[PDB]
Amino acid sequence: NKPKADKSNPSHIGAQMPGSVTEVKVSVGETVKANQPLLITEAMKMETTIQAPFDGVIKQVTVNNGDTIATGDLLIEIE
Amino acid sequence: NVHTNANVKPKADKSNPSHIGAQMPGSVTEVKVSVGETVKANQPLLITEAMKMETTIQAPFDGVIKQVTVNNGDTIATGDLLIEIE
Amino acid sequence: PKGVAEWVKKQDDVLLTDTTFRDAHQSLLATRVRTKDMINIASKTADVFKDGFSLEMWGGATFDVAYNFLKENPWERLERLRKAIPNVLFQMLLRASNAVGYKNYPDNVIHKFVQESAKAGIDVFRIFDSLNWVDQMKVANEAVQEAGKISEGTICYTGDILNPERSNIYTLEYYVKLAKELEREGFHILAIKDMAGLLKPKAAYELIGELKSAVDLPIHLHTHDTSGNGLLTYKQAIDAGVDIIDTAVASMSGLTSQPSANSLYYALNGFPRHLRTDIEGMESLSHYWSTVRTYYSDFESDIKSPNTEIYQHEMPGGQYSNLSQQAKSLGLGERFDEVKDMYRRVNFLFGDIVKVTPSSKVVGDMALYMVQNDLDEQSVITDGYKLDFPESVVSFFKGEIGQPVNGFNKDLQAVILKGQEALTARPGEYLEPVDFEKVRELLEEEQQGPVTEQDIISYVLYPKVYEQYIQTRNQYGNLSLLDTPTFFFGMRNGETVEIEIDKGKRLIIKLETISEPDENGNRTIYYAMNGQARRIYIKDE
Amino acid sequence: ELEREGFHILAIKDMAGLLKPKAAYELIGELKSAVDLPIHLHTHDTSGNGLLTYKQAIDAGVDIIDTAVASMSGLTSQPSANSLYYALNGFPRHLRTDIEGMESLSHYWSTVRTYYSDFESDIKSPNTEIYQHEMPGGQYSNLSQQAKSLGLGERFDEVKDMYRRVNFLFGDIVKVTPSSK
Amino acid sequence: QIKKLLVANRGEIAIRIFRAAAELDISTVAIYSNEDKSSLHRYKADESYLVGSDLGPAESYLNIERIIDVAKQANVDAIHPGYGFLSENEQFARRCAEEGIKFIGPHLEHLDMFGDKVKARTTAIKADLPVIPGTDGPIKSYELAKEFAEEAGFPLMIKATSRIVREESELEDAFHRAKSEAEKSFGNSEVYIERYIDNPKHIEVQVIGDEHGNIVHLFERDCSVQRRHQKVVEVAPSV
Ligand SMILES: Nc1ncnc2c1ncn2[C@@H]1O[C@H](COP(=O)(O)OP(=O)(O)OP(=O)(O)O)[C@@H](O)[C@H]1O
Ligand SMILES: *C(=O)CCCC[C@@H]1SC[C@@H]2NC(=O)N[C@@H]21
Ligand SMILES: [Mn+2]
Ligand SMILES: [Mn+2]
Repeated sequence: NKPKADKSNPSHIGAQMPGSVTEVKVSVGETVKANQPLLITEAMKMETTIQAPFDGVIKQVTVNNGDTIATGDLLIEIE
Repeated sequence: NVHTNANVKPKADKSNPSHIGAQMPGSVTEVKVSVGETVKANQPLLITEAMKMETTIQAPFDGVIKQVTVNNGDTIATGDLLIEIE
Repeated sequence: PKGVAEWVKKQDDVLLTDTTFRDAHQSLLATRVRTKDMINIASKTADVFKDGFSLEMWGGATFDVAYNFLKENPWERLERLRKAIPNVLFQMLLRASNAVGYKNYPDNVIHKFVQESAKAGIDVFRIFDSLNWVDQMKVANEAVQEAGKISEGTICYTGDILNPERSNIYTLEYYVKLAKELEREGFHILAIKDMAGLLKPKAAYELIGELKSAVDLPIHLHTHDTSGNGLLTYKQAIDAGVDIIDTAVASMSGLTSQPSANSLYYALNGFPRHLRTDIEGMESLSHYWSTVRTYYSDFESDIKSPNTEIYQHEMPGGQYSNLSQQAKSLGLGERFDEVKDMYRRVNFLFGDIVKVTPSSKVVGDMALYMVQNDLDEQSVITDGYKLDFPESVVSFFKGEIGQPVNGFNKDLQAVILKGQEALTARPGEYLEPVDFEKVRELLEEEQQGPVTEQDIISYVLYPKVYEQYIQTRNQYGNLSLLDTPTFFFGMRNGETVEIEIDKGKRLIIKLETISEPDENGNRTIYYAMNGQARRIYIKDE
Repeated sequence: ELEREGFHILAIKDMAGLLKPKAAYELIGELKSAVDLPIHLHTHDTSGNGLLTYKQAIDAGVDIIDTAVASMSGLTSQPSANSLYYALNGFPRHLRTDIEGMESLSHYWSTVRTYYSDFESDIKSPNTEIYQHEMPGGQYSNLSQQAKSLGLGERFDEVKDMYRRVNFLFGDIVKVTPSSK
Repeated sequence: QIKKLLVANRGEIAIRIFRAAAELDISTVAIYSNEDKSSLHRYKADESYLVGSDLGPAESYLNIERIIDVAKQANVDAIHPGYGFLSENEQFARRCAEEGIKFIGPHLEHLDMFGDKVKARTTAIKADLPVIPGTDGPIKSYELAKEFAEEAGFPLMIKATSRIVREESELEDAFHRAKSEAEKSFGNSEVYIERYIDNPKHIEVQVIGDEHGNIVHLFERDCSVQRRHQKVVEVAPSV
């Protein structure tokens, strides 16, 4: 008495702000084009809106409406 | 209780010369005066141990001890009432 | 306003502008000093500074902080201090077209804000643009003139004019042209905002001297004491003929704050110009703020000695304790020295720019973001094509914060914004005028009754923050009136507290005990309010 | 008298930091004139005017000044060597020392100082009462603690007054150790 | 013409007055001493003020000038003195009028008239009411007892201008302290003597007059249940 996203080869999207999620804009299975805002996360006087790295079809969203996330966390995976 | 270490002391009212307050977090090592006593100015009335260091608490004037809020081996906190004099 | 400027020139004494109510605590205590504490010594302050030029007691970070963290209305701080201090001019720091926020707003917003600020009691508006771009200051200036109040136009200092190798942009010549430009716009007073305490003593002499014979405007010098040379800078400033300086009371002075008024008063003993003020009384103020400061130990910065390395990273003094709190909340507590090393790096990455609010905020956001992800400068030369940046840092390369003298590097910029792109004009002239009528309606709906002009631009300046303040007010009433220790810590068993509500009206609350959490996590607090048994049940979190 | 006694250097110990800027300019100028001894000025930045005082002393022709590294400086300590170094930029006389090293030393002491937090003083600010009462170094802290110990916590603005008066009762004396006690 | 009202008193009477005033939509002000920090009457008025940290609980409700000061600062139209502090004090009622404040009570002349137990007796005689046979004035010089006793009646009583005597050398030895016990509580060493009526029934009449010449009685109160000097039980009407 959250898994961490990979930051080398596999094209996941890792958290770069250690704060909270404000808005989830993408669904479990969705078509998404270049630079489409998919995640809106908030810190103290900061705000990162997560863009798309390339194009692809989003196969998973690992964050809900109002979740605390750490640096380098699994949020999206795209191919 | 089994000793008197759970006992909560009232806070000394700072703008009253009768009230003597604890200056630091310490331990009461030796009580030297009781309720209803009269000794000169500078009388060593209480012996605290701050942190391995020892200071006697002295009376600011002449007068009669109305209350002693502590017993031997009692813990104290900053601003705790210890003694009242007249 | 015209006349007040003329009167300042005739004055041979040095005129003092106190910053205890605004910039001193913005520098030292992450801006958290509450109204209650100011309102308590307002009468004494009114006397001590009866001869001062102004009191800087509004604007800057206080608008955000009051509504946000302190859950108190900054408008109420203003009006109350106004009524309490009718003799001395009130000064507030205004961020050109960013007003009291972090990007540019539509011009009708800045206009409305100044109209309400002036109406509610502000007298001197210190306008400044974080890129020293005069075009951005015109709107604010026009609004201030129209209000019949004093317009102070600022140049923000960077680099070292004593050092040609530091920069061939920010030269003595740079400042003279910029001052002369501010004179034609009809600003009443010229201000030198040395935000990062970069103005070396010799440089201030050389700088004020040139300006003093380049323009007729009275010169208001503002610096921070971060180097430890603040007093020297002022003494030299005074020798070259400066008209007003910004000082703080001894116990709210030094390090990241401004130099000590108290120390200065004596510094000029035996010298030609002395300081126009009451020392016996400033000691009183110092003793007061000495204790009050104690209430805010939780907000004290890391620094406790003068720092000469500030000549390297150029972090603004009024950013220092606020960005120490941001880093702390962001997992970067302890690691703040690495946050300062790259704040220097970020600066040269952007081509040596002016760093004040909000341009400092962007360098600050770029510093916090790169240090979190272990990112270097060369990690963007060909590798920027993906990263995902903070809103402020992309906003800067879109030009929502203006245009820096030296622009940006095309290739440097592109990799950050790709999608849409750069806008070249000062945002005010394309951004459409905000509908204040629709805003009136919206607030008239959520709340159901009387809503003021202050409410309206407050909400336009700060949507989420304002809304949340209203949420809190509905729940907990007016918190301004609680003393600070009670505001931060609540109450101790057997403690009694007086809350002053109005003249002859007070709340006598005694907390008897708190019960154990019942089978719902609800504890019972036994109170006694104004001689009346009372029970309050609180969810234990 | 001291030159005549065969001392090699004249030193001025300003233990209370009373030597104001102009006064230091005035004092050291006349002292350069009067004696052939080099002058070695020592002071405490307890008023906040330490550096300025040093800048004037330098202007009047002082040979040596006492300093401390930034992170061990200011308030009741000595004026910061790092600060003064940059303060003097553009003026006729410079400080014979190494910046890059002062910073490196400062950083060292910055961390080492933390080992001693239990022994820090309660002085957080410059204090200008000193120009009235003249209490050397951190003596207004000791006496404040001692007056609390004698139930005179609220009447300290009267202990400051009496101290100043006692000095005149003893015929105006220098107050260092142990004349200050 | 009384918008705001101050009570120069404490306890139940301050509370009662506050209630009366509240019902007339009249704004109220209380005063409290240091020892009264937590007396209930303090919380029943619209406003309250500490008389000040300068005088103790003793002289806190008796300090004429600092009560007027509080009243001026609060914009008070009238002061109700309740009972048993400044309620019979000519000086306080005078100072009130001198400051544009209505003293809730009779005129200065009535307070002087009845504030003295010789003047009051003179007044009663002048109004043709049966008075207790005694000295047509005061007695200050010595042998004072040995100059009324042997020419009046059997049981006597010496009262100060605010001690039972049954004669025989105890006319002075049991009187000794009627010069100094009228010095700790009251400020009058001046005294007078009355024929002590044994076995009396104490009856008082309630009277109310307006400022237009209208006067009425609200019948009598039997105050005969008393222990020594103190009243204990009252009844109305008398049975
Ligand atoms: N002549 C008298 N004979 C007998 N008893 C008397 C006489 N005068 C007064 N007393 C007693 O004292 C009481 C009232 O007189 P006292 O001297 O106490 O006046 P007081 O205390 O000023 O009254 P109050 O408190 O109502 O103003 C009576 O109830 C009675 O018991
Ligand atoms: C949170 O709302 C507190 C404000 C922190 C940001 C402040 S605004 C002024 C300082 N300059 C800057 O760029 N950031 C600091
Ligand atoms: Mn500033
Ligand atoms: Mn020394």
